[PDB]
Amino acid sequence: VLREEYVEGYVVQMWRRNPSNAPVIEVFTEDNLEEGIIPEYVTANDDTFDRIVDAVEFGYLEELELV
Amino acid sequence: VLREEYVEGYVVQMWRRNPSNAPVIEVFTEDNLEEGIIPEYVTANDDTFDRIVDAVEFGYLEELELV
Amino acid sequence: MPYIVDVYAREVLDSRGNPTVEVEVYTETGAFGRALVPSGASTGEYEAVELRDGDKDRYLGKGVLTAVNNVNEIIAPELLGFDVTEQNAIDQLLIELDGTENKGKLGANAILGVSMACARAAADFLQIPLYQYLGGFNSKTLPVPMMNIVNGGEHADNNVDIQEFMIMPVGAPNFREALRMGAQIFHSLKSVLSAKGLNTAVGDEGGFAPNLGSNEEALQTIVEAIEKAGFKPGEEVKLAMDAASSEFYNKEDGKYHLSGEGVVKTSAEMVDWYEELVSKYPIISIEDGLDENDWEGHKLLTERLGKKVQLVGDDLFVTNTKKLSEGIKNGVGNSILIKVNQIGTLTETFDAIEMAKRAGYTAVISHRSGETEDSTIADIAVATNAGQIKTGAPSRTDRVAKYNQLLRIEDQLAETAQYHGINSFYNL
Amino acid sequence: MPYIVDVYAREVLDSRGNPTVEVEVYTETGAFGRALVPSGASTGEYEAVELRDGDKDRYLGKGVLTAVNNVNEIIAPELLGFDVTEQNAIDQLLIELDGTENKGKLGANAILGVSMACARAAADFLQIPLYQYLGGFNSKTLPVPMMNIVNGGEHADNNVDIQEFMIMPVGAPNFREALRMGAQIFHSLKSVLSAKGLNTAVGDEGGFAPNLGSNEEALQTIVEAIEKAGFKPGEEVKLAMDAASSEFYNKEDGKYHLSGEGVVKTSAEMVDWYEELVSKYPIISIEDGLDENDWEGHKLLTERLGKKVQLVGDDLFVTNTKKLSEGIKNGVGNSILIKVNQIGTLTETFDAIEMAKRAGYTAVISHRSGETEDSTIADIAVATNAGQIKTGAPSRTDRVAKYNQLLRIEDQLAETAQYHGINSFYNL
Ligand SMILES: [Mg+2]
Ligand SMILES: [Mg+2]
Repeated sequence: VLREEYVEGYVVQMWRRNPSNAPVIEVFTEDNLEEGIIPEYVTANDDTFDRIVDAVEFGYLEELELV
Repeated sequence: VLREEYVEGYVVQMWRRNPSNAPVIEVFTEDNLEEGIIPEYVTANDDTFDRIVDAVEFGYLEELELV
Repeated sequence: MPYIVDVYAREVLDSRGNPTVEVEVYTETGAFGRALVPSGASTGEYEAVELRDGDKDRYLGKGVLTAVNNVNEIIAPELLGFDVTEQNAIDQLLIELDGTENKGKLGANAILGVSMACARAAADFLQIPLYQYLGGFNSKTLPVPMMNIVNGGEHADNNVDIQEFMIMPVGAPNFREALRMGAQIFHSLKSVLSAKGLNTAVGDEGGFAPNLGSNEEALQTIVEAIEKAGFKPGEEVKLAMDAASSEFYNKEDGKYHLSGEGVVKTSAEMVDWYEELVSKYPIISIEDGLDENDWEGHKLLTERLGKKVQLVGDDLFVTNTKKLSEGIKNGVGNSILIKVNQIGTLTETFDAIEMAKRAGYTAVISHRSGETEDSTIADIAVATNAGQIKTGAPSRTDRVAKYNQLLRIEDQLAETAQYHGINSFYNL
Repeated sequence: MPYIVDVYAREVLDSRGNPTVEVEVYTETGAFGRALVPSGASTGEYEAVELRDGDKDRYLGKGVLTAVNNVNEIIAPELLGFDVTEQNAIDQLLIELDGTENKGKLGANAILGVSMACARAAADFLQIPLYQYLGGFNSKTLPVPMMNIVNGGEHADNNVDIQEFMIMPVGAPNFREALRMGAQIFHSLKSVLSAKGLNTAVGDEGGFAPNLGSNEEALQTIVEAIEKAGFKPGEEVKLAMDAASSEFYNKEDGKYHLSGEGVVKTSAEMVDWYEELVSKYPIISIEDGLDENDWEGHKLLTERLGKKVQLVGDDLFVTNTKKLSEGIKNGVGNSILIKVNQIGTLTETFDAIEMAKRAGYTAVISHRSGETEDSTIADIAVATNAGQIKTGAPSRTDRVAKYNQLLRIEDQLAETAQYHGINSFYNL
């Protein structure tokens, strides 16, 4: 895994690299740590990851309701 | 009777005097010439009668719907 | 659940014997709407024109076949299976079926009939009154009736140059007293005109048409009748005018030919005449005081008087999504003139009232001088908080249908019904 | 048929653990309403005050017993057997039970909870959405969110004298893009502030609170973040301010003490400072620019800038049937500030918006800086066509409840939903 990065009501867990493979970013809630939502990134860099973190704060992704 | 005075859709028929008695003004429609509506006058003079005539024209009495 | 299954228009006769078109809308659950297609005039070019047969051999140009076939064979196959409580989608679908700007493909009367039948059916389905379907819960303020009293100019044979004089009872507590006051003022004026020895027959729009000598004689006679009725003018009963200055405007030289007074006034003397009439008589509204091609004088008039006299303008704010927003920008006049059966649907009416509420103007519900009516305009005048309705009609059985429809709203709003009164003159 | 049988308030806990009061209204047929009683601040004296226990030992003065007993033992026995689809009669009955002017007998929070539960039950009974029960059929125009971004003054420890800076995305096609734009501007500003090496923690109303040096540094940083996010300032993203000039106004001498810049400005130099800030940065709205006891300077400000910058004023138009109509007459400011949980019922809200639409003003839905919320304000902001809502909240789980409630309206108005954009600035 890479950069768990606990946020308020969610976790934004980029996966393990699954060697020789591009990692993916998924947004889980507190329970149900195996479902995953793809937030429609383009590259999954560190800057894209920080964009998704600062988008889970302030409460608007286009992909999840974010209660 | 006294001053039948046909108006558009109604008749405003002051009664006969029914001797030694004050006459009354009633508003009938075209049919049903025996029902009568009292338009709440105060004296039933000729001027009051003309007021009721010019109130049936322009279409507002307080006593009848006046279709 | 309330899907439309049948849209169907037919031909019926009025009290005058003229053919009128009647649009009906059925549902699945049994809800039912019914509206009358207007059969009026098509003045103007920058607005939505009304379409008849134009056959002078068939009721002087009020034919019904081209108005009923457009409903039964074009509009009706596009409205099956559609939900009836969605008014905005229907009003967009009808304009997309029309295609042009001035509604000249289906007529601006065949669209309005369907777009009010599909709004009287939805108010029957939800079991709420129509003035609350259109306007919310806080729609409780009945308008001020503008009641035509003395005609002149084109409508009669007399030396009165102003077309229509109106009275506006603003000192009444509720609408029913405001109607009773006018009912007594008409009797007092008939008494005064019979004392002078004139003709007291009812003219065109409900007012009289005597043989007078000048505009000042008419404004003396009306104020004398208001005083003899028992009311105080300027505090309880105002006045208004419809000048119709386009009728005596000579285009080739740009001078106004007052045929009544026999005096040719230029465009700077008319405003000096209107100041004298406002200073002597309690006029609160002037309609079409100068021609719409007299900008050098109209810009003068809208600032010499525009802070204490309402100045409406019809072709200055002619009903279109582009042309009505043109005279707003330069700021001429301080009130516009909503004409429903020249404007199209019920969505464009409530947008054109809102765009006038934003820019500080004042809506006045009105109608072209020869159209019939319907009775849904009395619900649009309550639901939009328009403030002034113009209760004139070409026949008595339409005028009384206006009066009874505005009185059967106050009887539902029993402990709640407001009334404007003098609070409609906020920009003065 | 839908008669009220049970009005009942209880005590529940929020996400913060504070006690909140929750009003429920039952019917006979099974319709159901539910609204939250606010627990905010009681600033002002000429408006409706909110009533708590005031016990500092019980949540710093937010007690619930005197707010729930007034609902369960006074308001509830007067609302049995009453029809629930009659909102105006209920809003008159509650004011007659109150008796006083500032709502100080029952509290202005216990009346608002009942008067929104009895309007969420009627929208459940008729099976129409709540933004159409309150506003008609032509209520389809979502407001422009005013989103607090940088705090200063009292809310933080920095040399920024203006209290709140806001952004207003007006160049977006619909509401969802207008929210996404702000979601990206916050990330860009956090990137810029982390590049400068400041604190990027979320402050009070949702904005940041860094350690800045002047007002000009904050207005440079926000515009730089808007440019780095990819948007053009002045065309798509405006700004706003909440000056809160009452906090640095010294009353004894009448001079403004800008503690951030260390310069004491008089009442004629503040307007010269605001002209410079409008000329350099795309400010479109200024809130409380001068104190409400500075008429000689406030009358200057409302004509030096009042034709190209919106100027709202809260205590200048403090929420009452007499005092809000006082500042209208002399004509100071060109926008008022509707605060719902300080104004009482839902009838007085829609009258106070209408009296501002008449006099050319512009309504801005707002709230006192410490109240909680409810989620019915997002339906009042659509049903009245208010135009600007202020989506701030003391906690995130109330802010997101504002956002989701305004996004679940656009998803019902799918092919129909408008958006103001720049068309809300009609008087500029
Ligand atoms: Mg502001
Ligand atoms: Mg505020």
